[PDB]
Amino acid sequence: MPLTSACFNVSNLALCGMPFLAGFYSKDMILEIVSISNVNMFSFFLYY
Amino acid sequence: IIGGSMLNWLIFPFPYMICLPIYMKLLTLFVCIVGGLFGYLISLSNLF
Amino acid sequence: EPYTVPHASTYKVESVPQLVEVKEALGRQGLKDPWLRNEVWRYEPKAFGTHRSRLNTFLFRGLGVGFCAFLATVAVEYALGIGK
Amino acid sequence: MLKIIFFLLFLIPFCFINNMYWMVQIMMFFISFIFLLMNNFMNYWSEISYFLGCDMLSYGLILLSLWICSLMLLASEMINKHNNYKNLFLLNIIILLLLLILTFSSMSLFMFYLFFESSLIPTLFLILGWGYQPERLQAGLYLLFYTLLVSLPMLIGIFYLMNKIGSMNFYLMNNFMFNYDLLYFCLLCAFLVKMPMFLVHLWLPKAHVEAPVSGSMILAGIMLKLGGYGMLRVISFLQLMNLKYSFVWISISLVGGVLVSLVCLRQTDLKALIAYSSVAHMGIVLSGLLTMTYWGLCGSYTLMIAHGLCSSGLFCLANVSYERLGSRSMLINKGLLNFMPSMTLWWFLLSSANMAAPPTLNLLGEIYLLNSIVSWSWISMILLSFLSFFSAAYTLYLYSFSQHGKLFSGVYSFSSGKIREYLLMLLHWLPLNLLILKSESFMLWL
Amino acid sequence: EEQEFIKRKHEATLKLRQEFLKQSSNPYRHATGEGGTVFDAGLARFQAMRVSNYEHFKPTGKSFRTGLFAVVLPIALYAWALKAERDGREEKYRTGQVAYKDRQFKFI
Amino acid sequence: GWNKDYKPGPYPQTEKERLAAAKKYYLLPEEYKPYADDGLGYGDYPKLGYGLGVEAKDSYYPWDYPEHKRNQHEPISADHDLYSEDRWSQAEPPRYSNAYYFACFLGVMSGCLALYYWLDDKKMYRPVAAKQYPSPGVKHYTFE
Amino acid sequence: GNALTHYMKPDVMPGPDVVPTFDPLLGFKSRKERVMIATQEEMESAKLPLEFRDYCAHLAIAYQACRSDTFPFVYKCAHQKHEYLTCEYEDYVLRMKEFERERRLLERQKRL
Amino acid sequence: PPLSLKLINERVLLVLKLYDKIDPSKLNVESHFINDLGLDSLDHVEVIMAMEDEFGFEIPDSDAEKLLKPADIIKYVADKEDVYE
Amino acid sequence: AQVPLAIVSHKRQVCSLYKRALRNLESWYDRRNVYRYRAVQLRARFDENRSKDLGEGIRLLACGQRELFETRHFQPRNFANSAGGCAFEREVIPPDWVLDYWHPLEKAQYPEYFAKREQRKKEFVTWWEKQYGK
Amino acid sequence: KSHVVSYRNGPPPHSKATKIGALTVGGAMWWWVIWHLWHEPDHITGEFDYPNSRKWSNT
Amino acid sequence: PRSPMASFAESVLNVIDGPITWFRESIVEPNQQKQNWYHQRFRRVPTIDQCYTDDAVCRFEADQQFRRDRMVDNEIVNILRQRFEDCTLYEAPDHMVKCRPLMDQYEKATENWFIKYGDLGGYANAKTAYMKQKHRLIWERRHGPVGSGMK
Repeated sequence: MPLTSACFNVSNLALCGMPFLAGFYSKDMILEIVSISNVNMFSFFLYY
Repeated sequence: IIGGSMLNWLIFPFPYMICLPIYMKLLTLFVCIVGGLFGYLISLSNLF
Repeated sequence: EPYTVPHASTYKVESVPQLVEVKEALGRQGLKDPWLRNEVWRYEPKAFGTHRSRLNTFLFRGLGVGFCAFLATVAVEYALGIGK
Repeated sequence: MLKIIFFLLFLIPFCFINNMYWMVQIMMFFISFIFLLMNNFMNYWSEISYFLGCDMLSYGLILLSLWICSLMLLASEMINKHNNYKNLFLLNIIILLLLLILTFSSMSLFMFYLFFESSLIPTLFLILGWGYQPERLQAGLYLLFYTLLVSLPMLIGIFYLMNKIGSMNFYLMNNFMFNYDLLYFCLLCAFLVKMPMFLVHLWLPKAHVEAPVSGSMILAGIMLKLGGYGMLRVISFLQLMNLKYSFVWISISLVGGVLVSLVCLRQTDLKALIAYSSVAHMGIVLSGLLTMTYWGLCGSYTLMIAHGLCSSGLFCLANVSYERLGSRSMLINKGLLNFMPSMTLWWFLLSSANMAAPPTLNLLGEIYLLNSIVSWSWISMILLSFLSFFSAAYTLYLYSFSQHGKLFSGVYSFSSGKIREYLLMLLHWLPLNLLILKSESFMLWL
Repeated sequence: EEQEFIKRKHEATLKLRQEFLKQSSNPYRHATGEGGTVFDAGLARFQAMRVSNYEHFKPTGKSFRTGLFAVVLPIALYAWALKAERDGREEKYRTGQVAYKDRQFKFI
Repeated sequence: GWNKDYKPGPYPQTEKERLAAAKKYYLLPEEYKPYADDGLGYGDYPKLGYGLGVEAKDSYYPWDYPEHKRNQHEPISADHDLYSEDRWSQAEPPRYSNAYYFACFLGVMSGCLALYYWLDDKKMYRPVAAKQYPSPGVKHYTFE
Repeated sequence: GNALTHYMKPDVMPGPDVVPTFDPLLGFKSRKERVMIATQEEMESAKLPLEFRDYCAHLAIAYQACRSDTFPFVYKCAHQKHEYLTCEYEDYVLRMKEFERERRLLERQKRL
Repeated sequence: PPLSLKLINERVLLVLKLYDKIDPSKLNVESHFINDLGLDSLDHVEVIMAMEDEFGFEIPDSDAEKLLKPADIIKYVADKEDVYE
Repeated sequence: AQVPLAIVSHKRQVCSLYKRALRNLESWYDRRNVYRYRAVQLRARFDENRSKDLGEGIRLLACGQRELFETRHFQPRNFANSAGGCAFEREVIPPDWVLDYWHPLEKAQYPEYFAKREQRKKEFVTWWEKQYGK
Repeated sequence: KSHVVSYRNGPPPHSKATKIGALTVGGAMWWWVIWHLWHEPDHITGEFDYPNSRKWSNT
Repeated sequence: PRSPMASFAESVLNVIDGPITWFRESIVEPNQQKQNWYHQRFRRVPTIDQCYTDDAVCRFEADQQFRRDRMVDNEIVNILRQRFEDCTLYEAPDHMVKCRPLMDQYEKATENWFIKYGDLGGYANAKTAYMKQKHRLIWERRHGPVGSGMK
């Protein structure tokens, strides 16, 4: 399956946050909003 | 594949401005990458 | 008939891809391996190629088309009038 | 209301005339349709005939009674198959129907009690004349004597009320209030047995288990509700005395609720599950009622009505298995999804209503009752949560194990689903969805 | 292996396997189509014991302690807690400590 | 017969009754073992099962009714439920003991929780100034 | 330039979200005042949520015009976003400079 | 796809020809494990274990003892998969 | 058909132990190149002590069993299309008499089947009469 | 289950059109990734420079 | 009509509004008879204070007046709630703009509604309500403002 293999790639990269895919648009913006807002040690370290 | 783009351009009338240290914004990429290193390394094992 | 089965004359434990090497690294123990002939059709050339080759095949399936279509789009935004 | 009464009396002859099972059935539904049309009441007593009235509280109860009393004939046809004295069956049902109407419309307490306890007989006929288990005998002993042993003693309270009051119309008692501390227990407890209460649940599982589809439907569908209807009318003047001694009743009901739900989990009989389940729900009804708050009472009226409907339908389900696979056990009954998948839909729905899944007049109840109890005492929440939790818990088990697992090996060929039973299940559930559109008549009576 | 305990059970217990087959495959009572099931002693035993064990119940210390801590102490303690808390809350209410502003559940 | 016909007898108190009861339940003379009949007992009803689980029973054995892994006439355990695969039961001995499972969970939870609250006392941040708001009488000073 | 030193000197590090406390000292920065462009009446009709109803709102309503103008393709509305976030970015520069200003004004008197 | 009785036979034959510790020539298809194959106490279950992995199911623990021949193995696979026909 | 006895010989208590061990290797080692190594390394551990006294065999089980139990993969390679599978026993089918109760119009879709169904039924009756002479 | 079930062999070599489907599926991903990369490569970087507290002279 | 889709959404709004409003003007106006329906005006009644110790008809009349009055005042709380509801929906920034100026009417309404009707429970008639006021008046005169304990 090169189609299913390729499609499973797209899901991985969207979920893996490879740039300019779904994760990158979403996971990114969250993580620096964590940086911007004052937060707790574990909450910070744990997200990363 | 287009993913968040359509939303990202149509959900945030007031995009959150985030000017962070370089050692934080980029850190989101490498603390991310070391996981994949481990995920594809710890799996790859020599027989003995 | 659903499918076909060979005779197993072809299935040689002498399969080259370091099955002999594990045979050696066993040989220091020197016990035996009677079923190893099964792994012949398993790790057979041109079935799946190298793992690195397979990763090349997977992690890069359409990069060439991507870059080519990318360069075409670059030319479009360069000459169509978008300019910079 | 004499219109209804005379209609039923002129229906009585059909029992004698041969082959009138279905003609009687259509008539009972038709008069139910007529009684539906007659609807304009307010809180005040209305339609005051010679001694018969009707009201929000009585109007819906009567409609359910006429409703369920017609659905008997759909439920039971093995009587016709066997020719097991269909005439006595039809006569017994109609006699019961008249008594219910007169019980719910008796504007006097004594007239109410009179028909209330007159109903002891026709129900006993219904179990005994068409029972199956040999336990039918001792069960009838439990039913009758648990009732009479307390139902008789309120007769003193009624007469004592007369002497101190001068009449027994409901509005007249409301004007007064009594606190002699025996009047309270004598009336309260006497109703509590028929409610029933968890500590006197004992008879009820037996009565349901060894009774036909019809009798069990009656027992769980009215008798328990009829006890509650009396409570709603009578506690008007028991307030002060109730306030002093109320924590005991609410405690045992709530405590008994989680217990009886755990009895349901461990139980292994379809009628036993439903019987204990019906006790659980009537536990919460007794709780909200004894709260006496507006939310409690107006919700109690609703939950009695909805609970009666769901309990009936579940009994029809139990009858279906009992009439195919000839054994009440959980073990024998299983995997019916493979044999009556379109029926298992109805199994799910009736189960759904009993666990308070909307749109369901049952559910509408618990919102009201739970609000009342929580306001009354925050402490209740620690057991209210578990009570509902285990309520749904056994219902899940009942639905799944009965319909899901791999079939039973030794099972002899039995006919498949049929229009009578299908229409019977729709008829019990679909009104249970209808009413929510116009709950105001079934929701406001105070 | 007990010297044939497994075997001794084996002989008889494998006989009724065939009778179960004869019953299940019975073309005649399956043809009658009246429903019902091949009789099973364990089921019949189980129902009867399930419905009746009071005649066995001996009211001794075990059963008493079992029942006492099963519901009784639960019922008593919970009821006592409910009455106690309500007595306090109502006491405040009839004292008039909390006016018609703070109090909750104004609408039941 | 009916349930009253099948009602179990009282606990057998001499060896002959033990022989009879074991036959009543089709059990072998040692297989039969009545409950303790101490005050909450069924009496002559045999005490079977009660093992780790029903699914521990043979997976592939020829079963009359596979549903419960049950052959034909055989005394059903008084607690068939509460040990059925649909209810509390497993197929294999647990790896550890009860304290282990609860301890491994809850001990970690308590510690991590308490260590969090300690660290909430020191909530880090980005050293930025307080968010300015226009309002009457507010006169924040521009760096000019 | 971190936050851990707070736990060692919970005095020295100012803390989070902290208002200025030495602004009277005009010998240093902060001698001029704020400036208001977008009137609160227009802001009111702008429906700008209060969390953002701050000095960088004139461009905010400007963007809303851009997006309500050519909504089907907001990607065209880029420069309005570019400017708005820049105007915010300058505010953030002031946020930092305020933090270190009150840090500076703190330090010069710490030991004194 | 369905399964063909002849192909089941050749397939058990293929693995048997494949298995080294058996008499290499794979003597008569009905070779009893302890007779001419010489399959020891433990070699017998190694046979069953490969058959498992090849045919996609466990053989029951005692029922392996019923399997006393490659003919049995075909006969056990056939009973499973409706191969008689 | 025959239902086997439950008696077990120490050979079987030891060989099925080897079977479970091979399984436990799978659940802890997957790569077939890695496997056959360790599986044959396991064999030596079942071979060095091939023939010992019964008493030592009992202690050998006293160790062997613990090794499996204490070294069992928390997710054993449960087998796909067998008992305990991840999708096994997905659906069931009822006894044929359900087909016997089709409505005559429902019967009227596969007459050839139902005709042969009727014939086989009577021939089964003859067979069951034989089964023990009725 | 499936019309192609080989035995001890790789997949039965499928049509180029299906091969074309897969390659394009990955290619579209890549095309857009580099598309965004060149169009806004700065985004991965912080969009704004980070000035320094010490570098800020005391006016 | 600056925006494109909004300049299109209008088009479907013209599509949807078209036939319905045509239907209203086409097969209603030429087919409607004129008729009038008014609104009750129940006369006042001698309340429980007026009626005698045992005047059952009069007491019954008083309670019905009490119930209807309850149902209205019961309501006036709801309407004030609905009114406050609208304001909080008015504008996203607009909560404190008119919450307290508008809500407090609802606040007073609740407390007044409680005092008159609250704390009686179902079955409550004019008698128990009326005498409760009497009890409260006595308490106010003796022990002072409710919410102070006693002296």
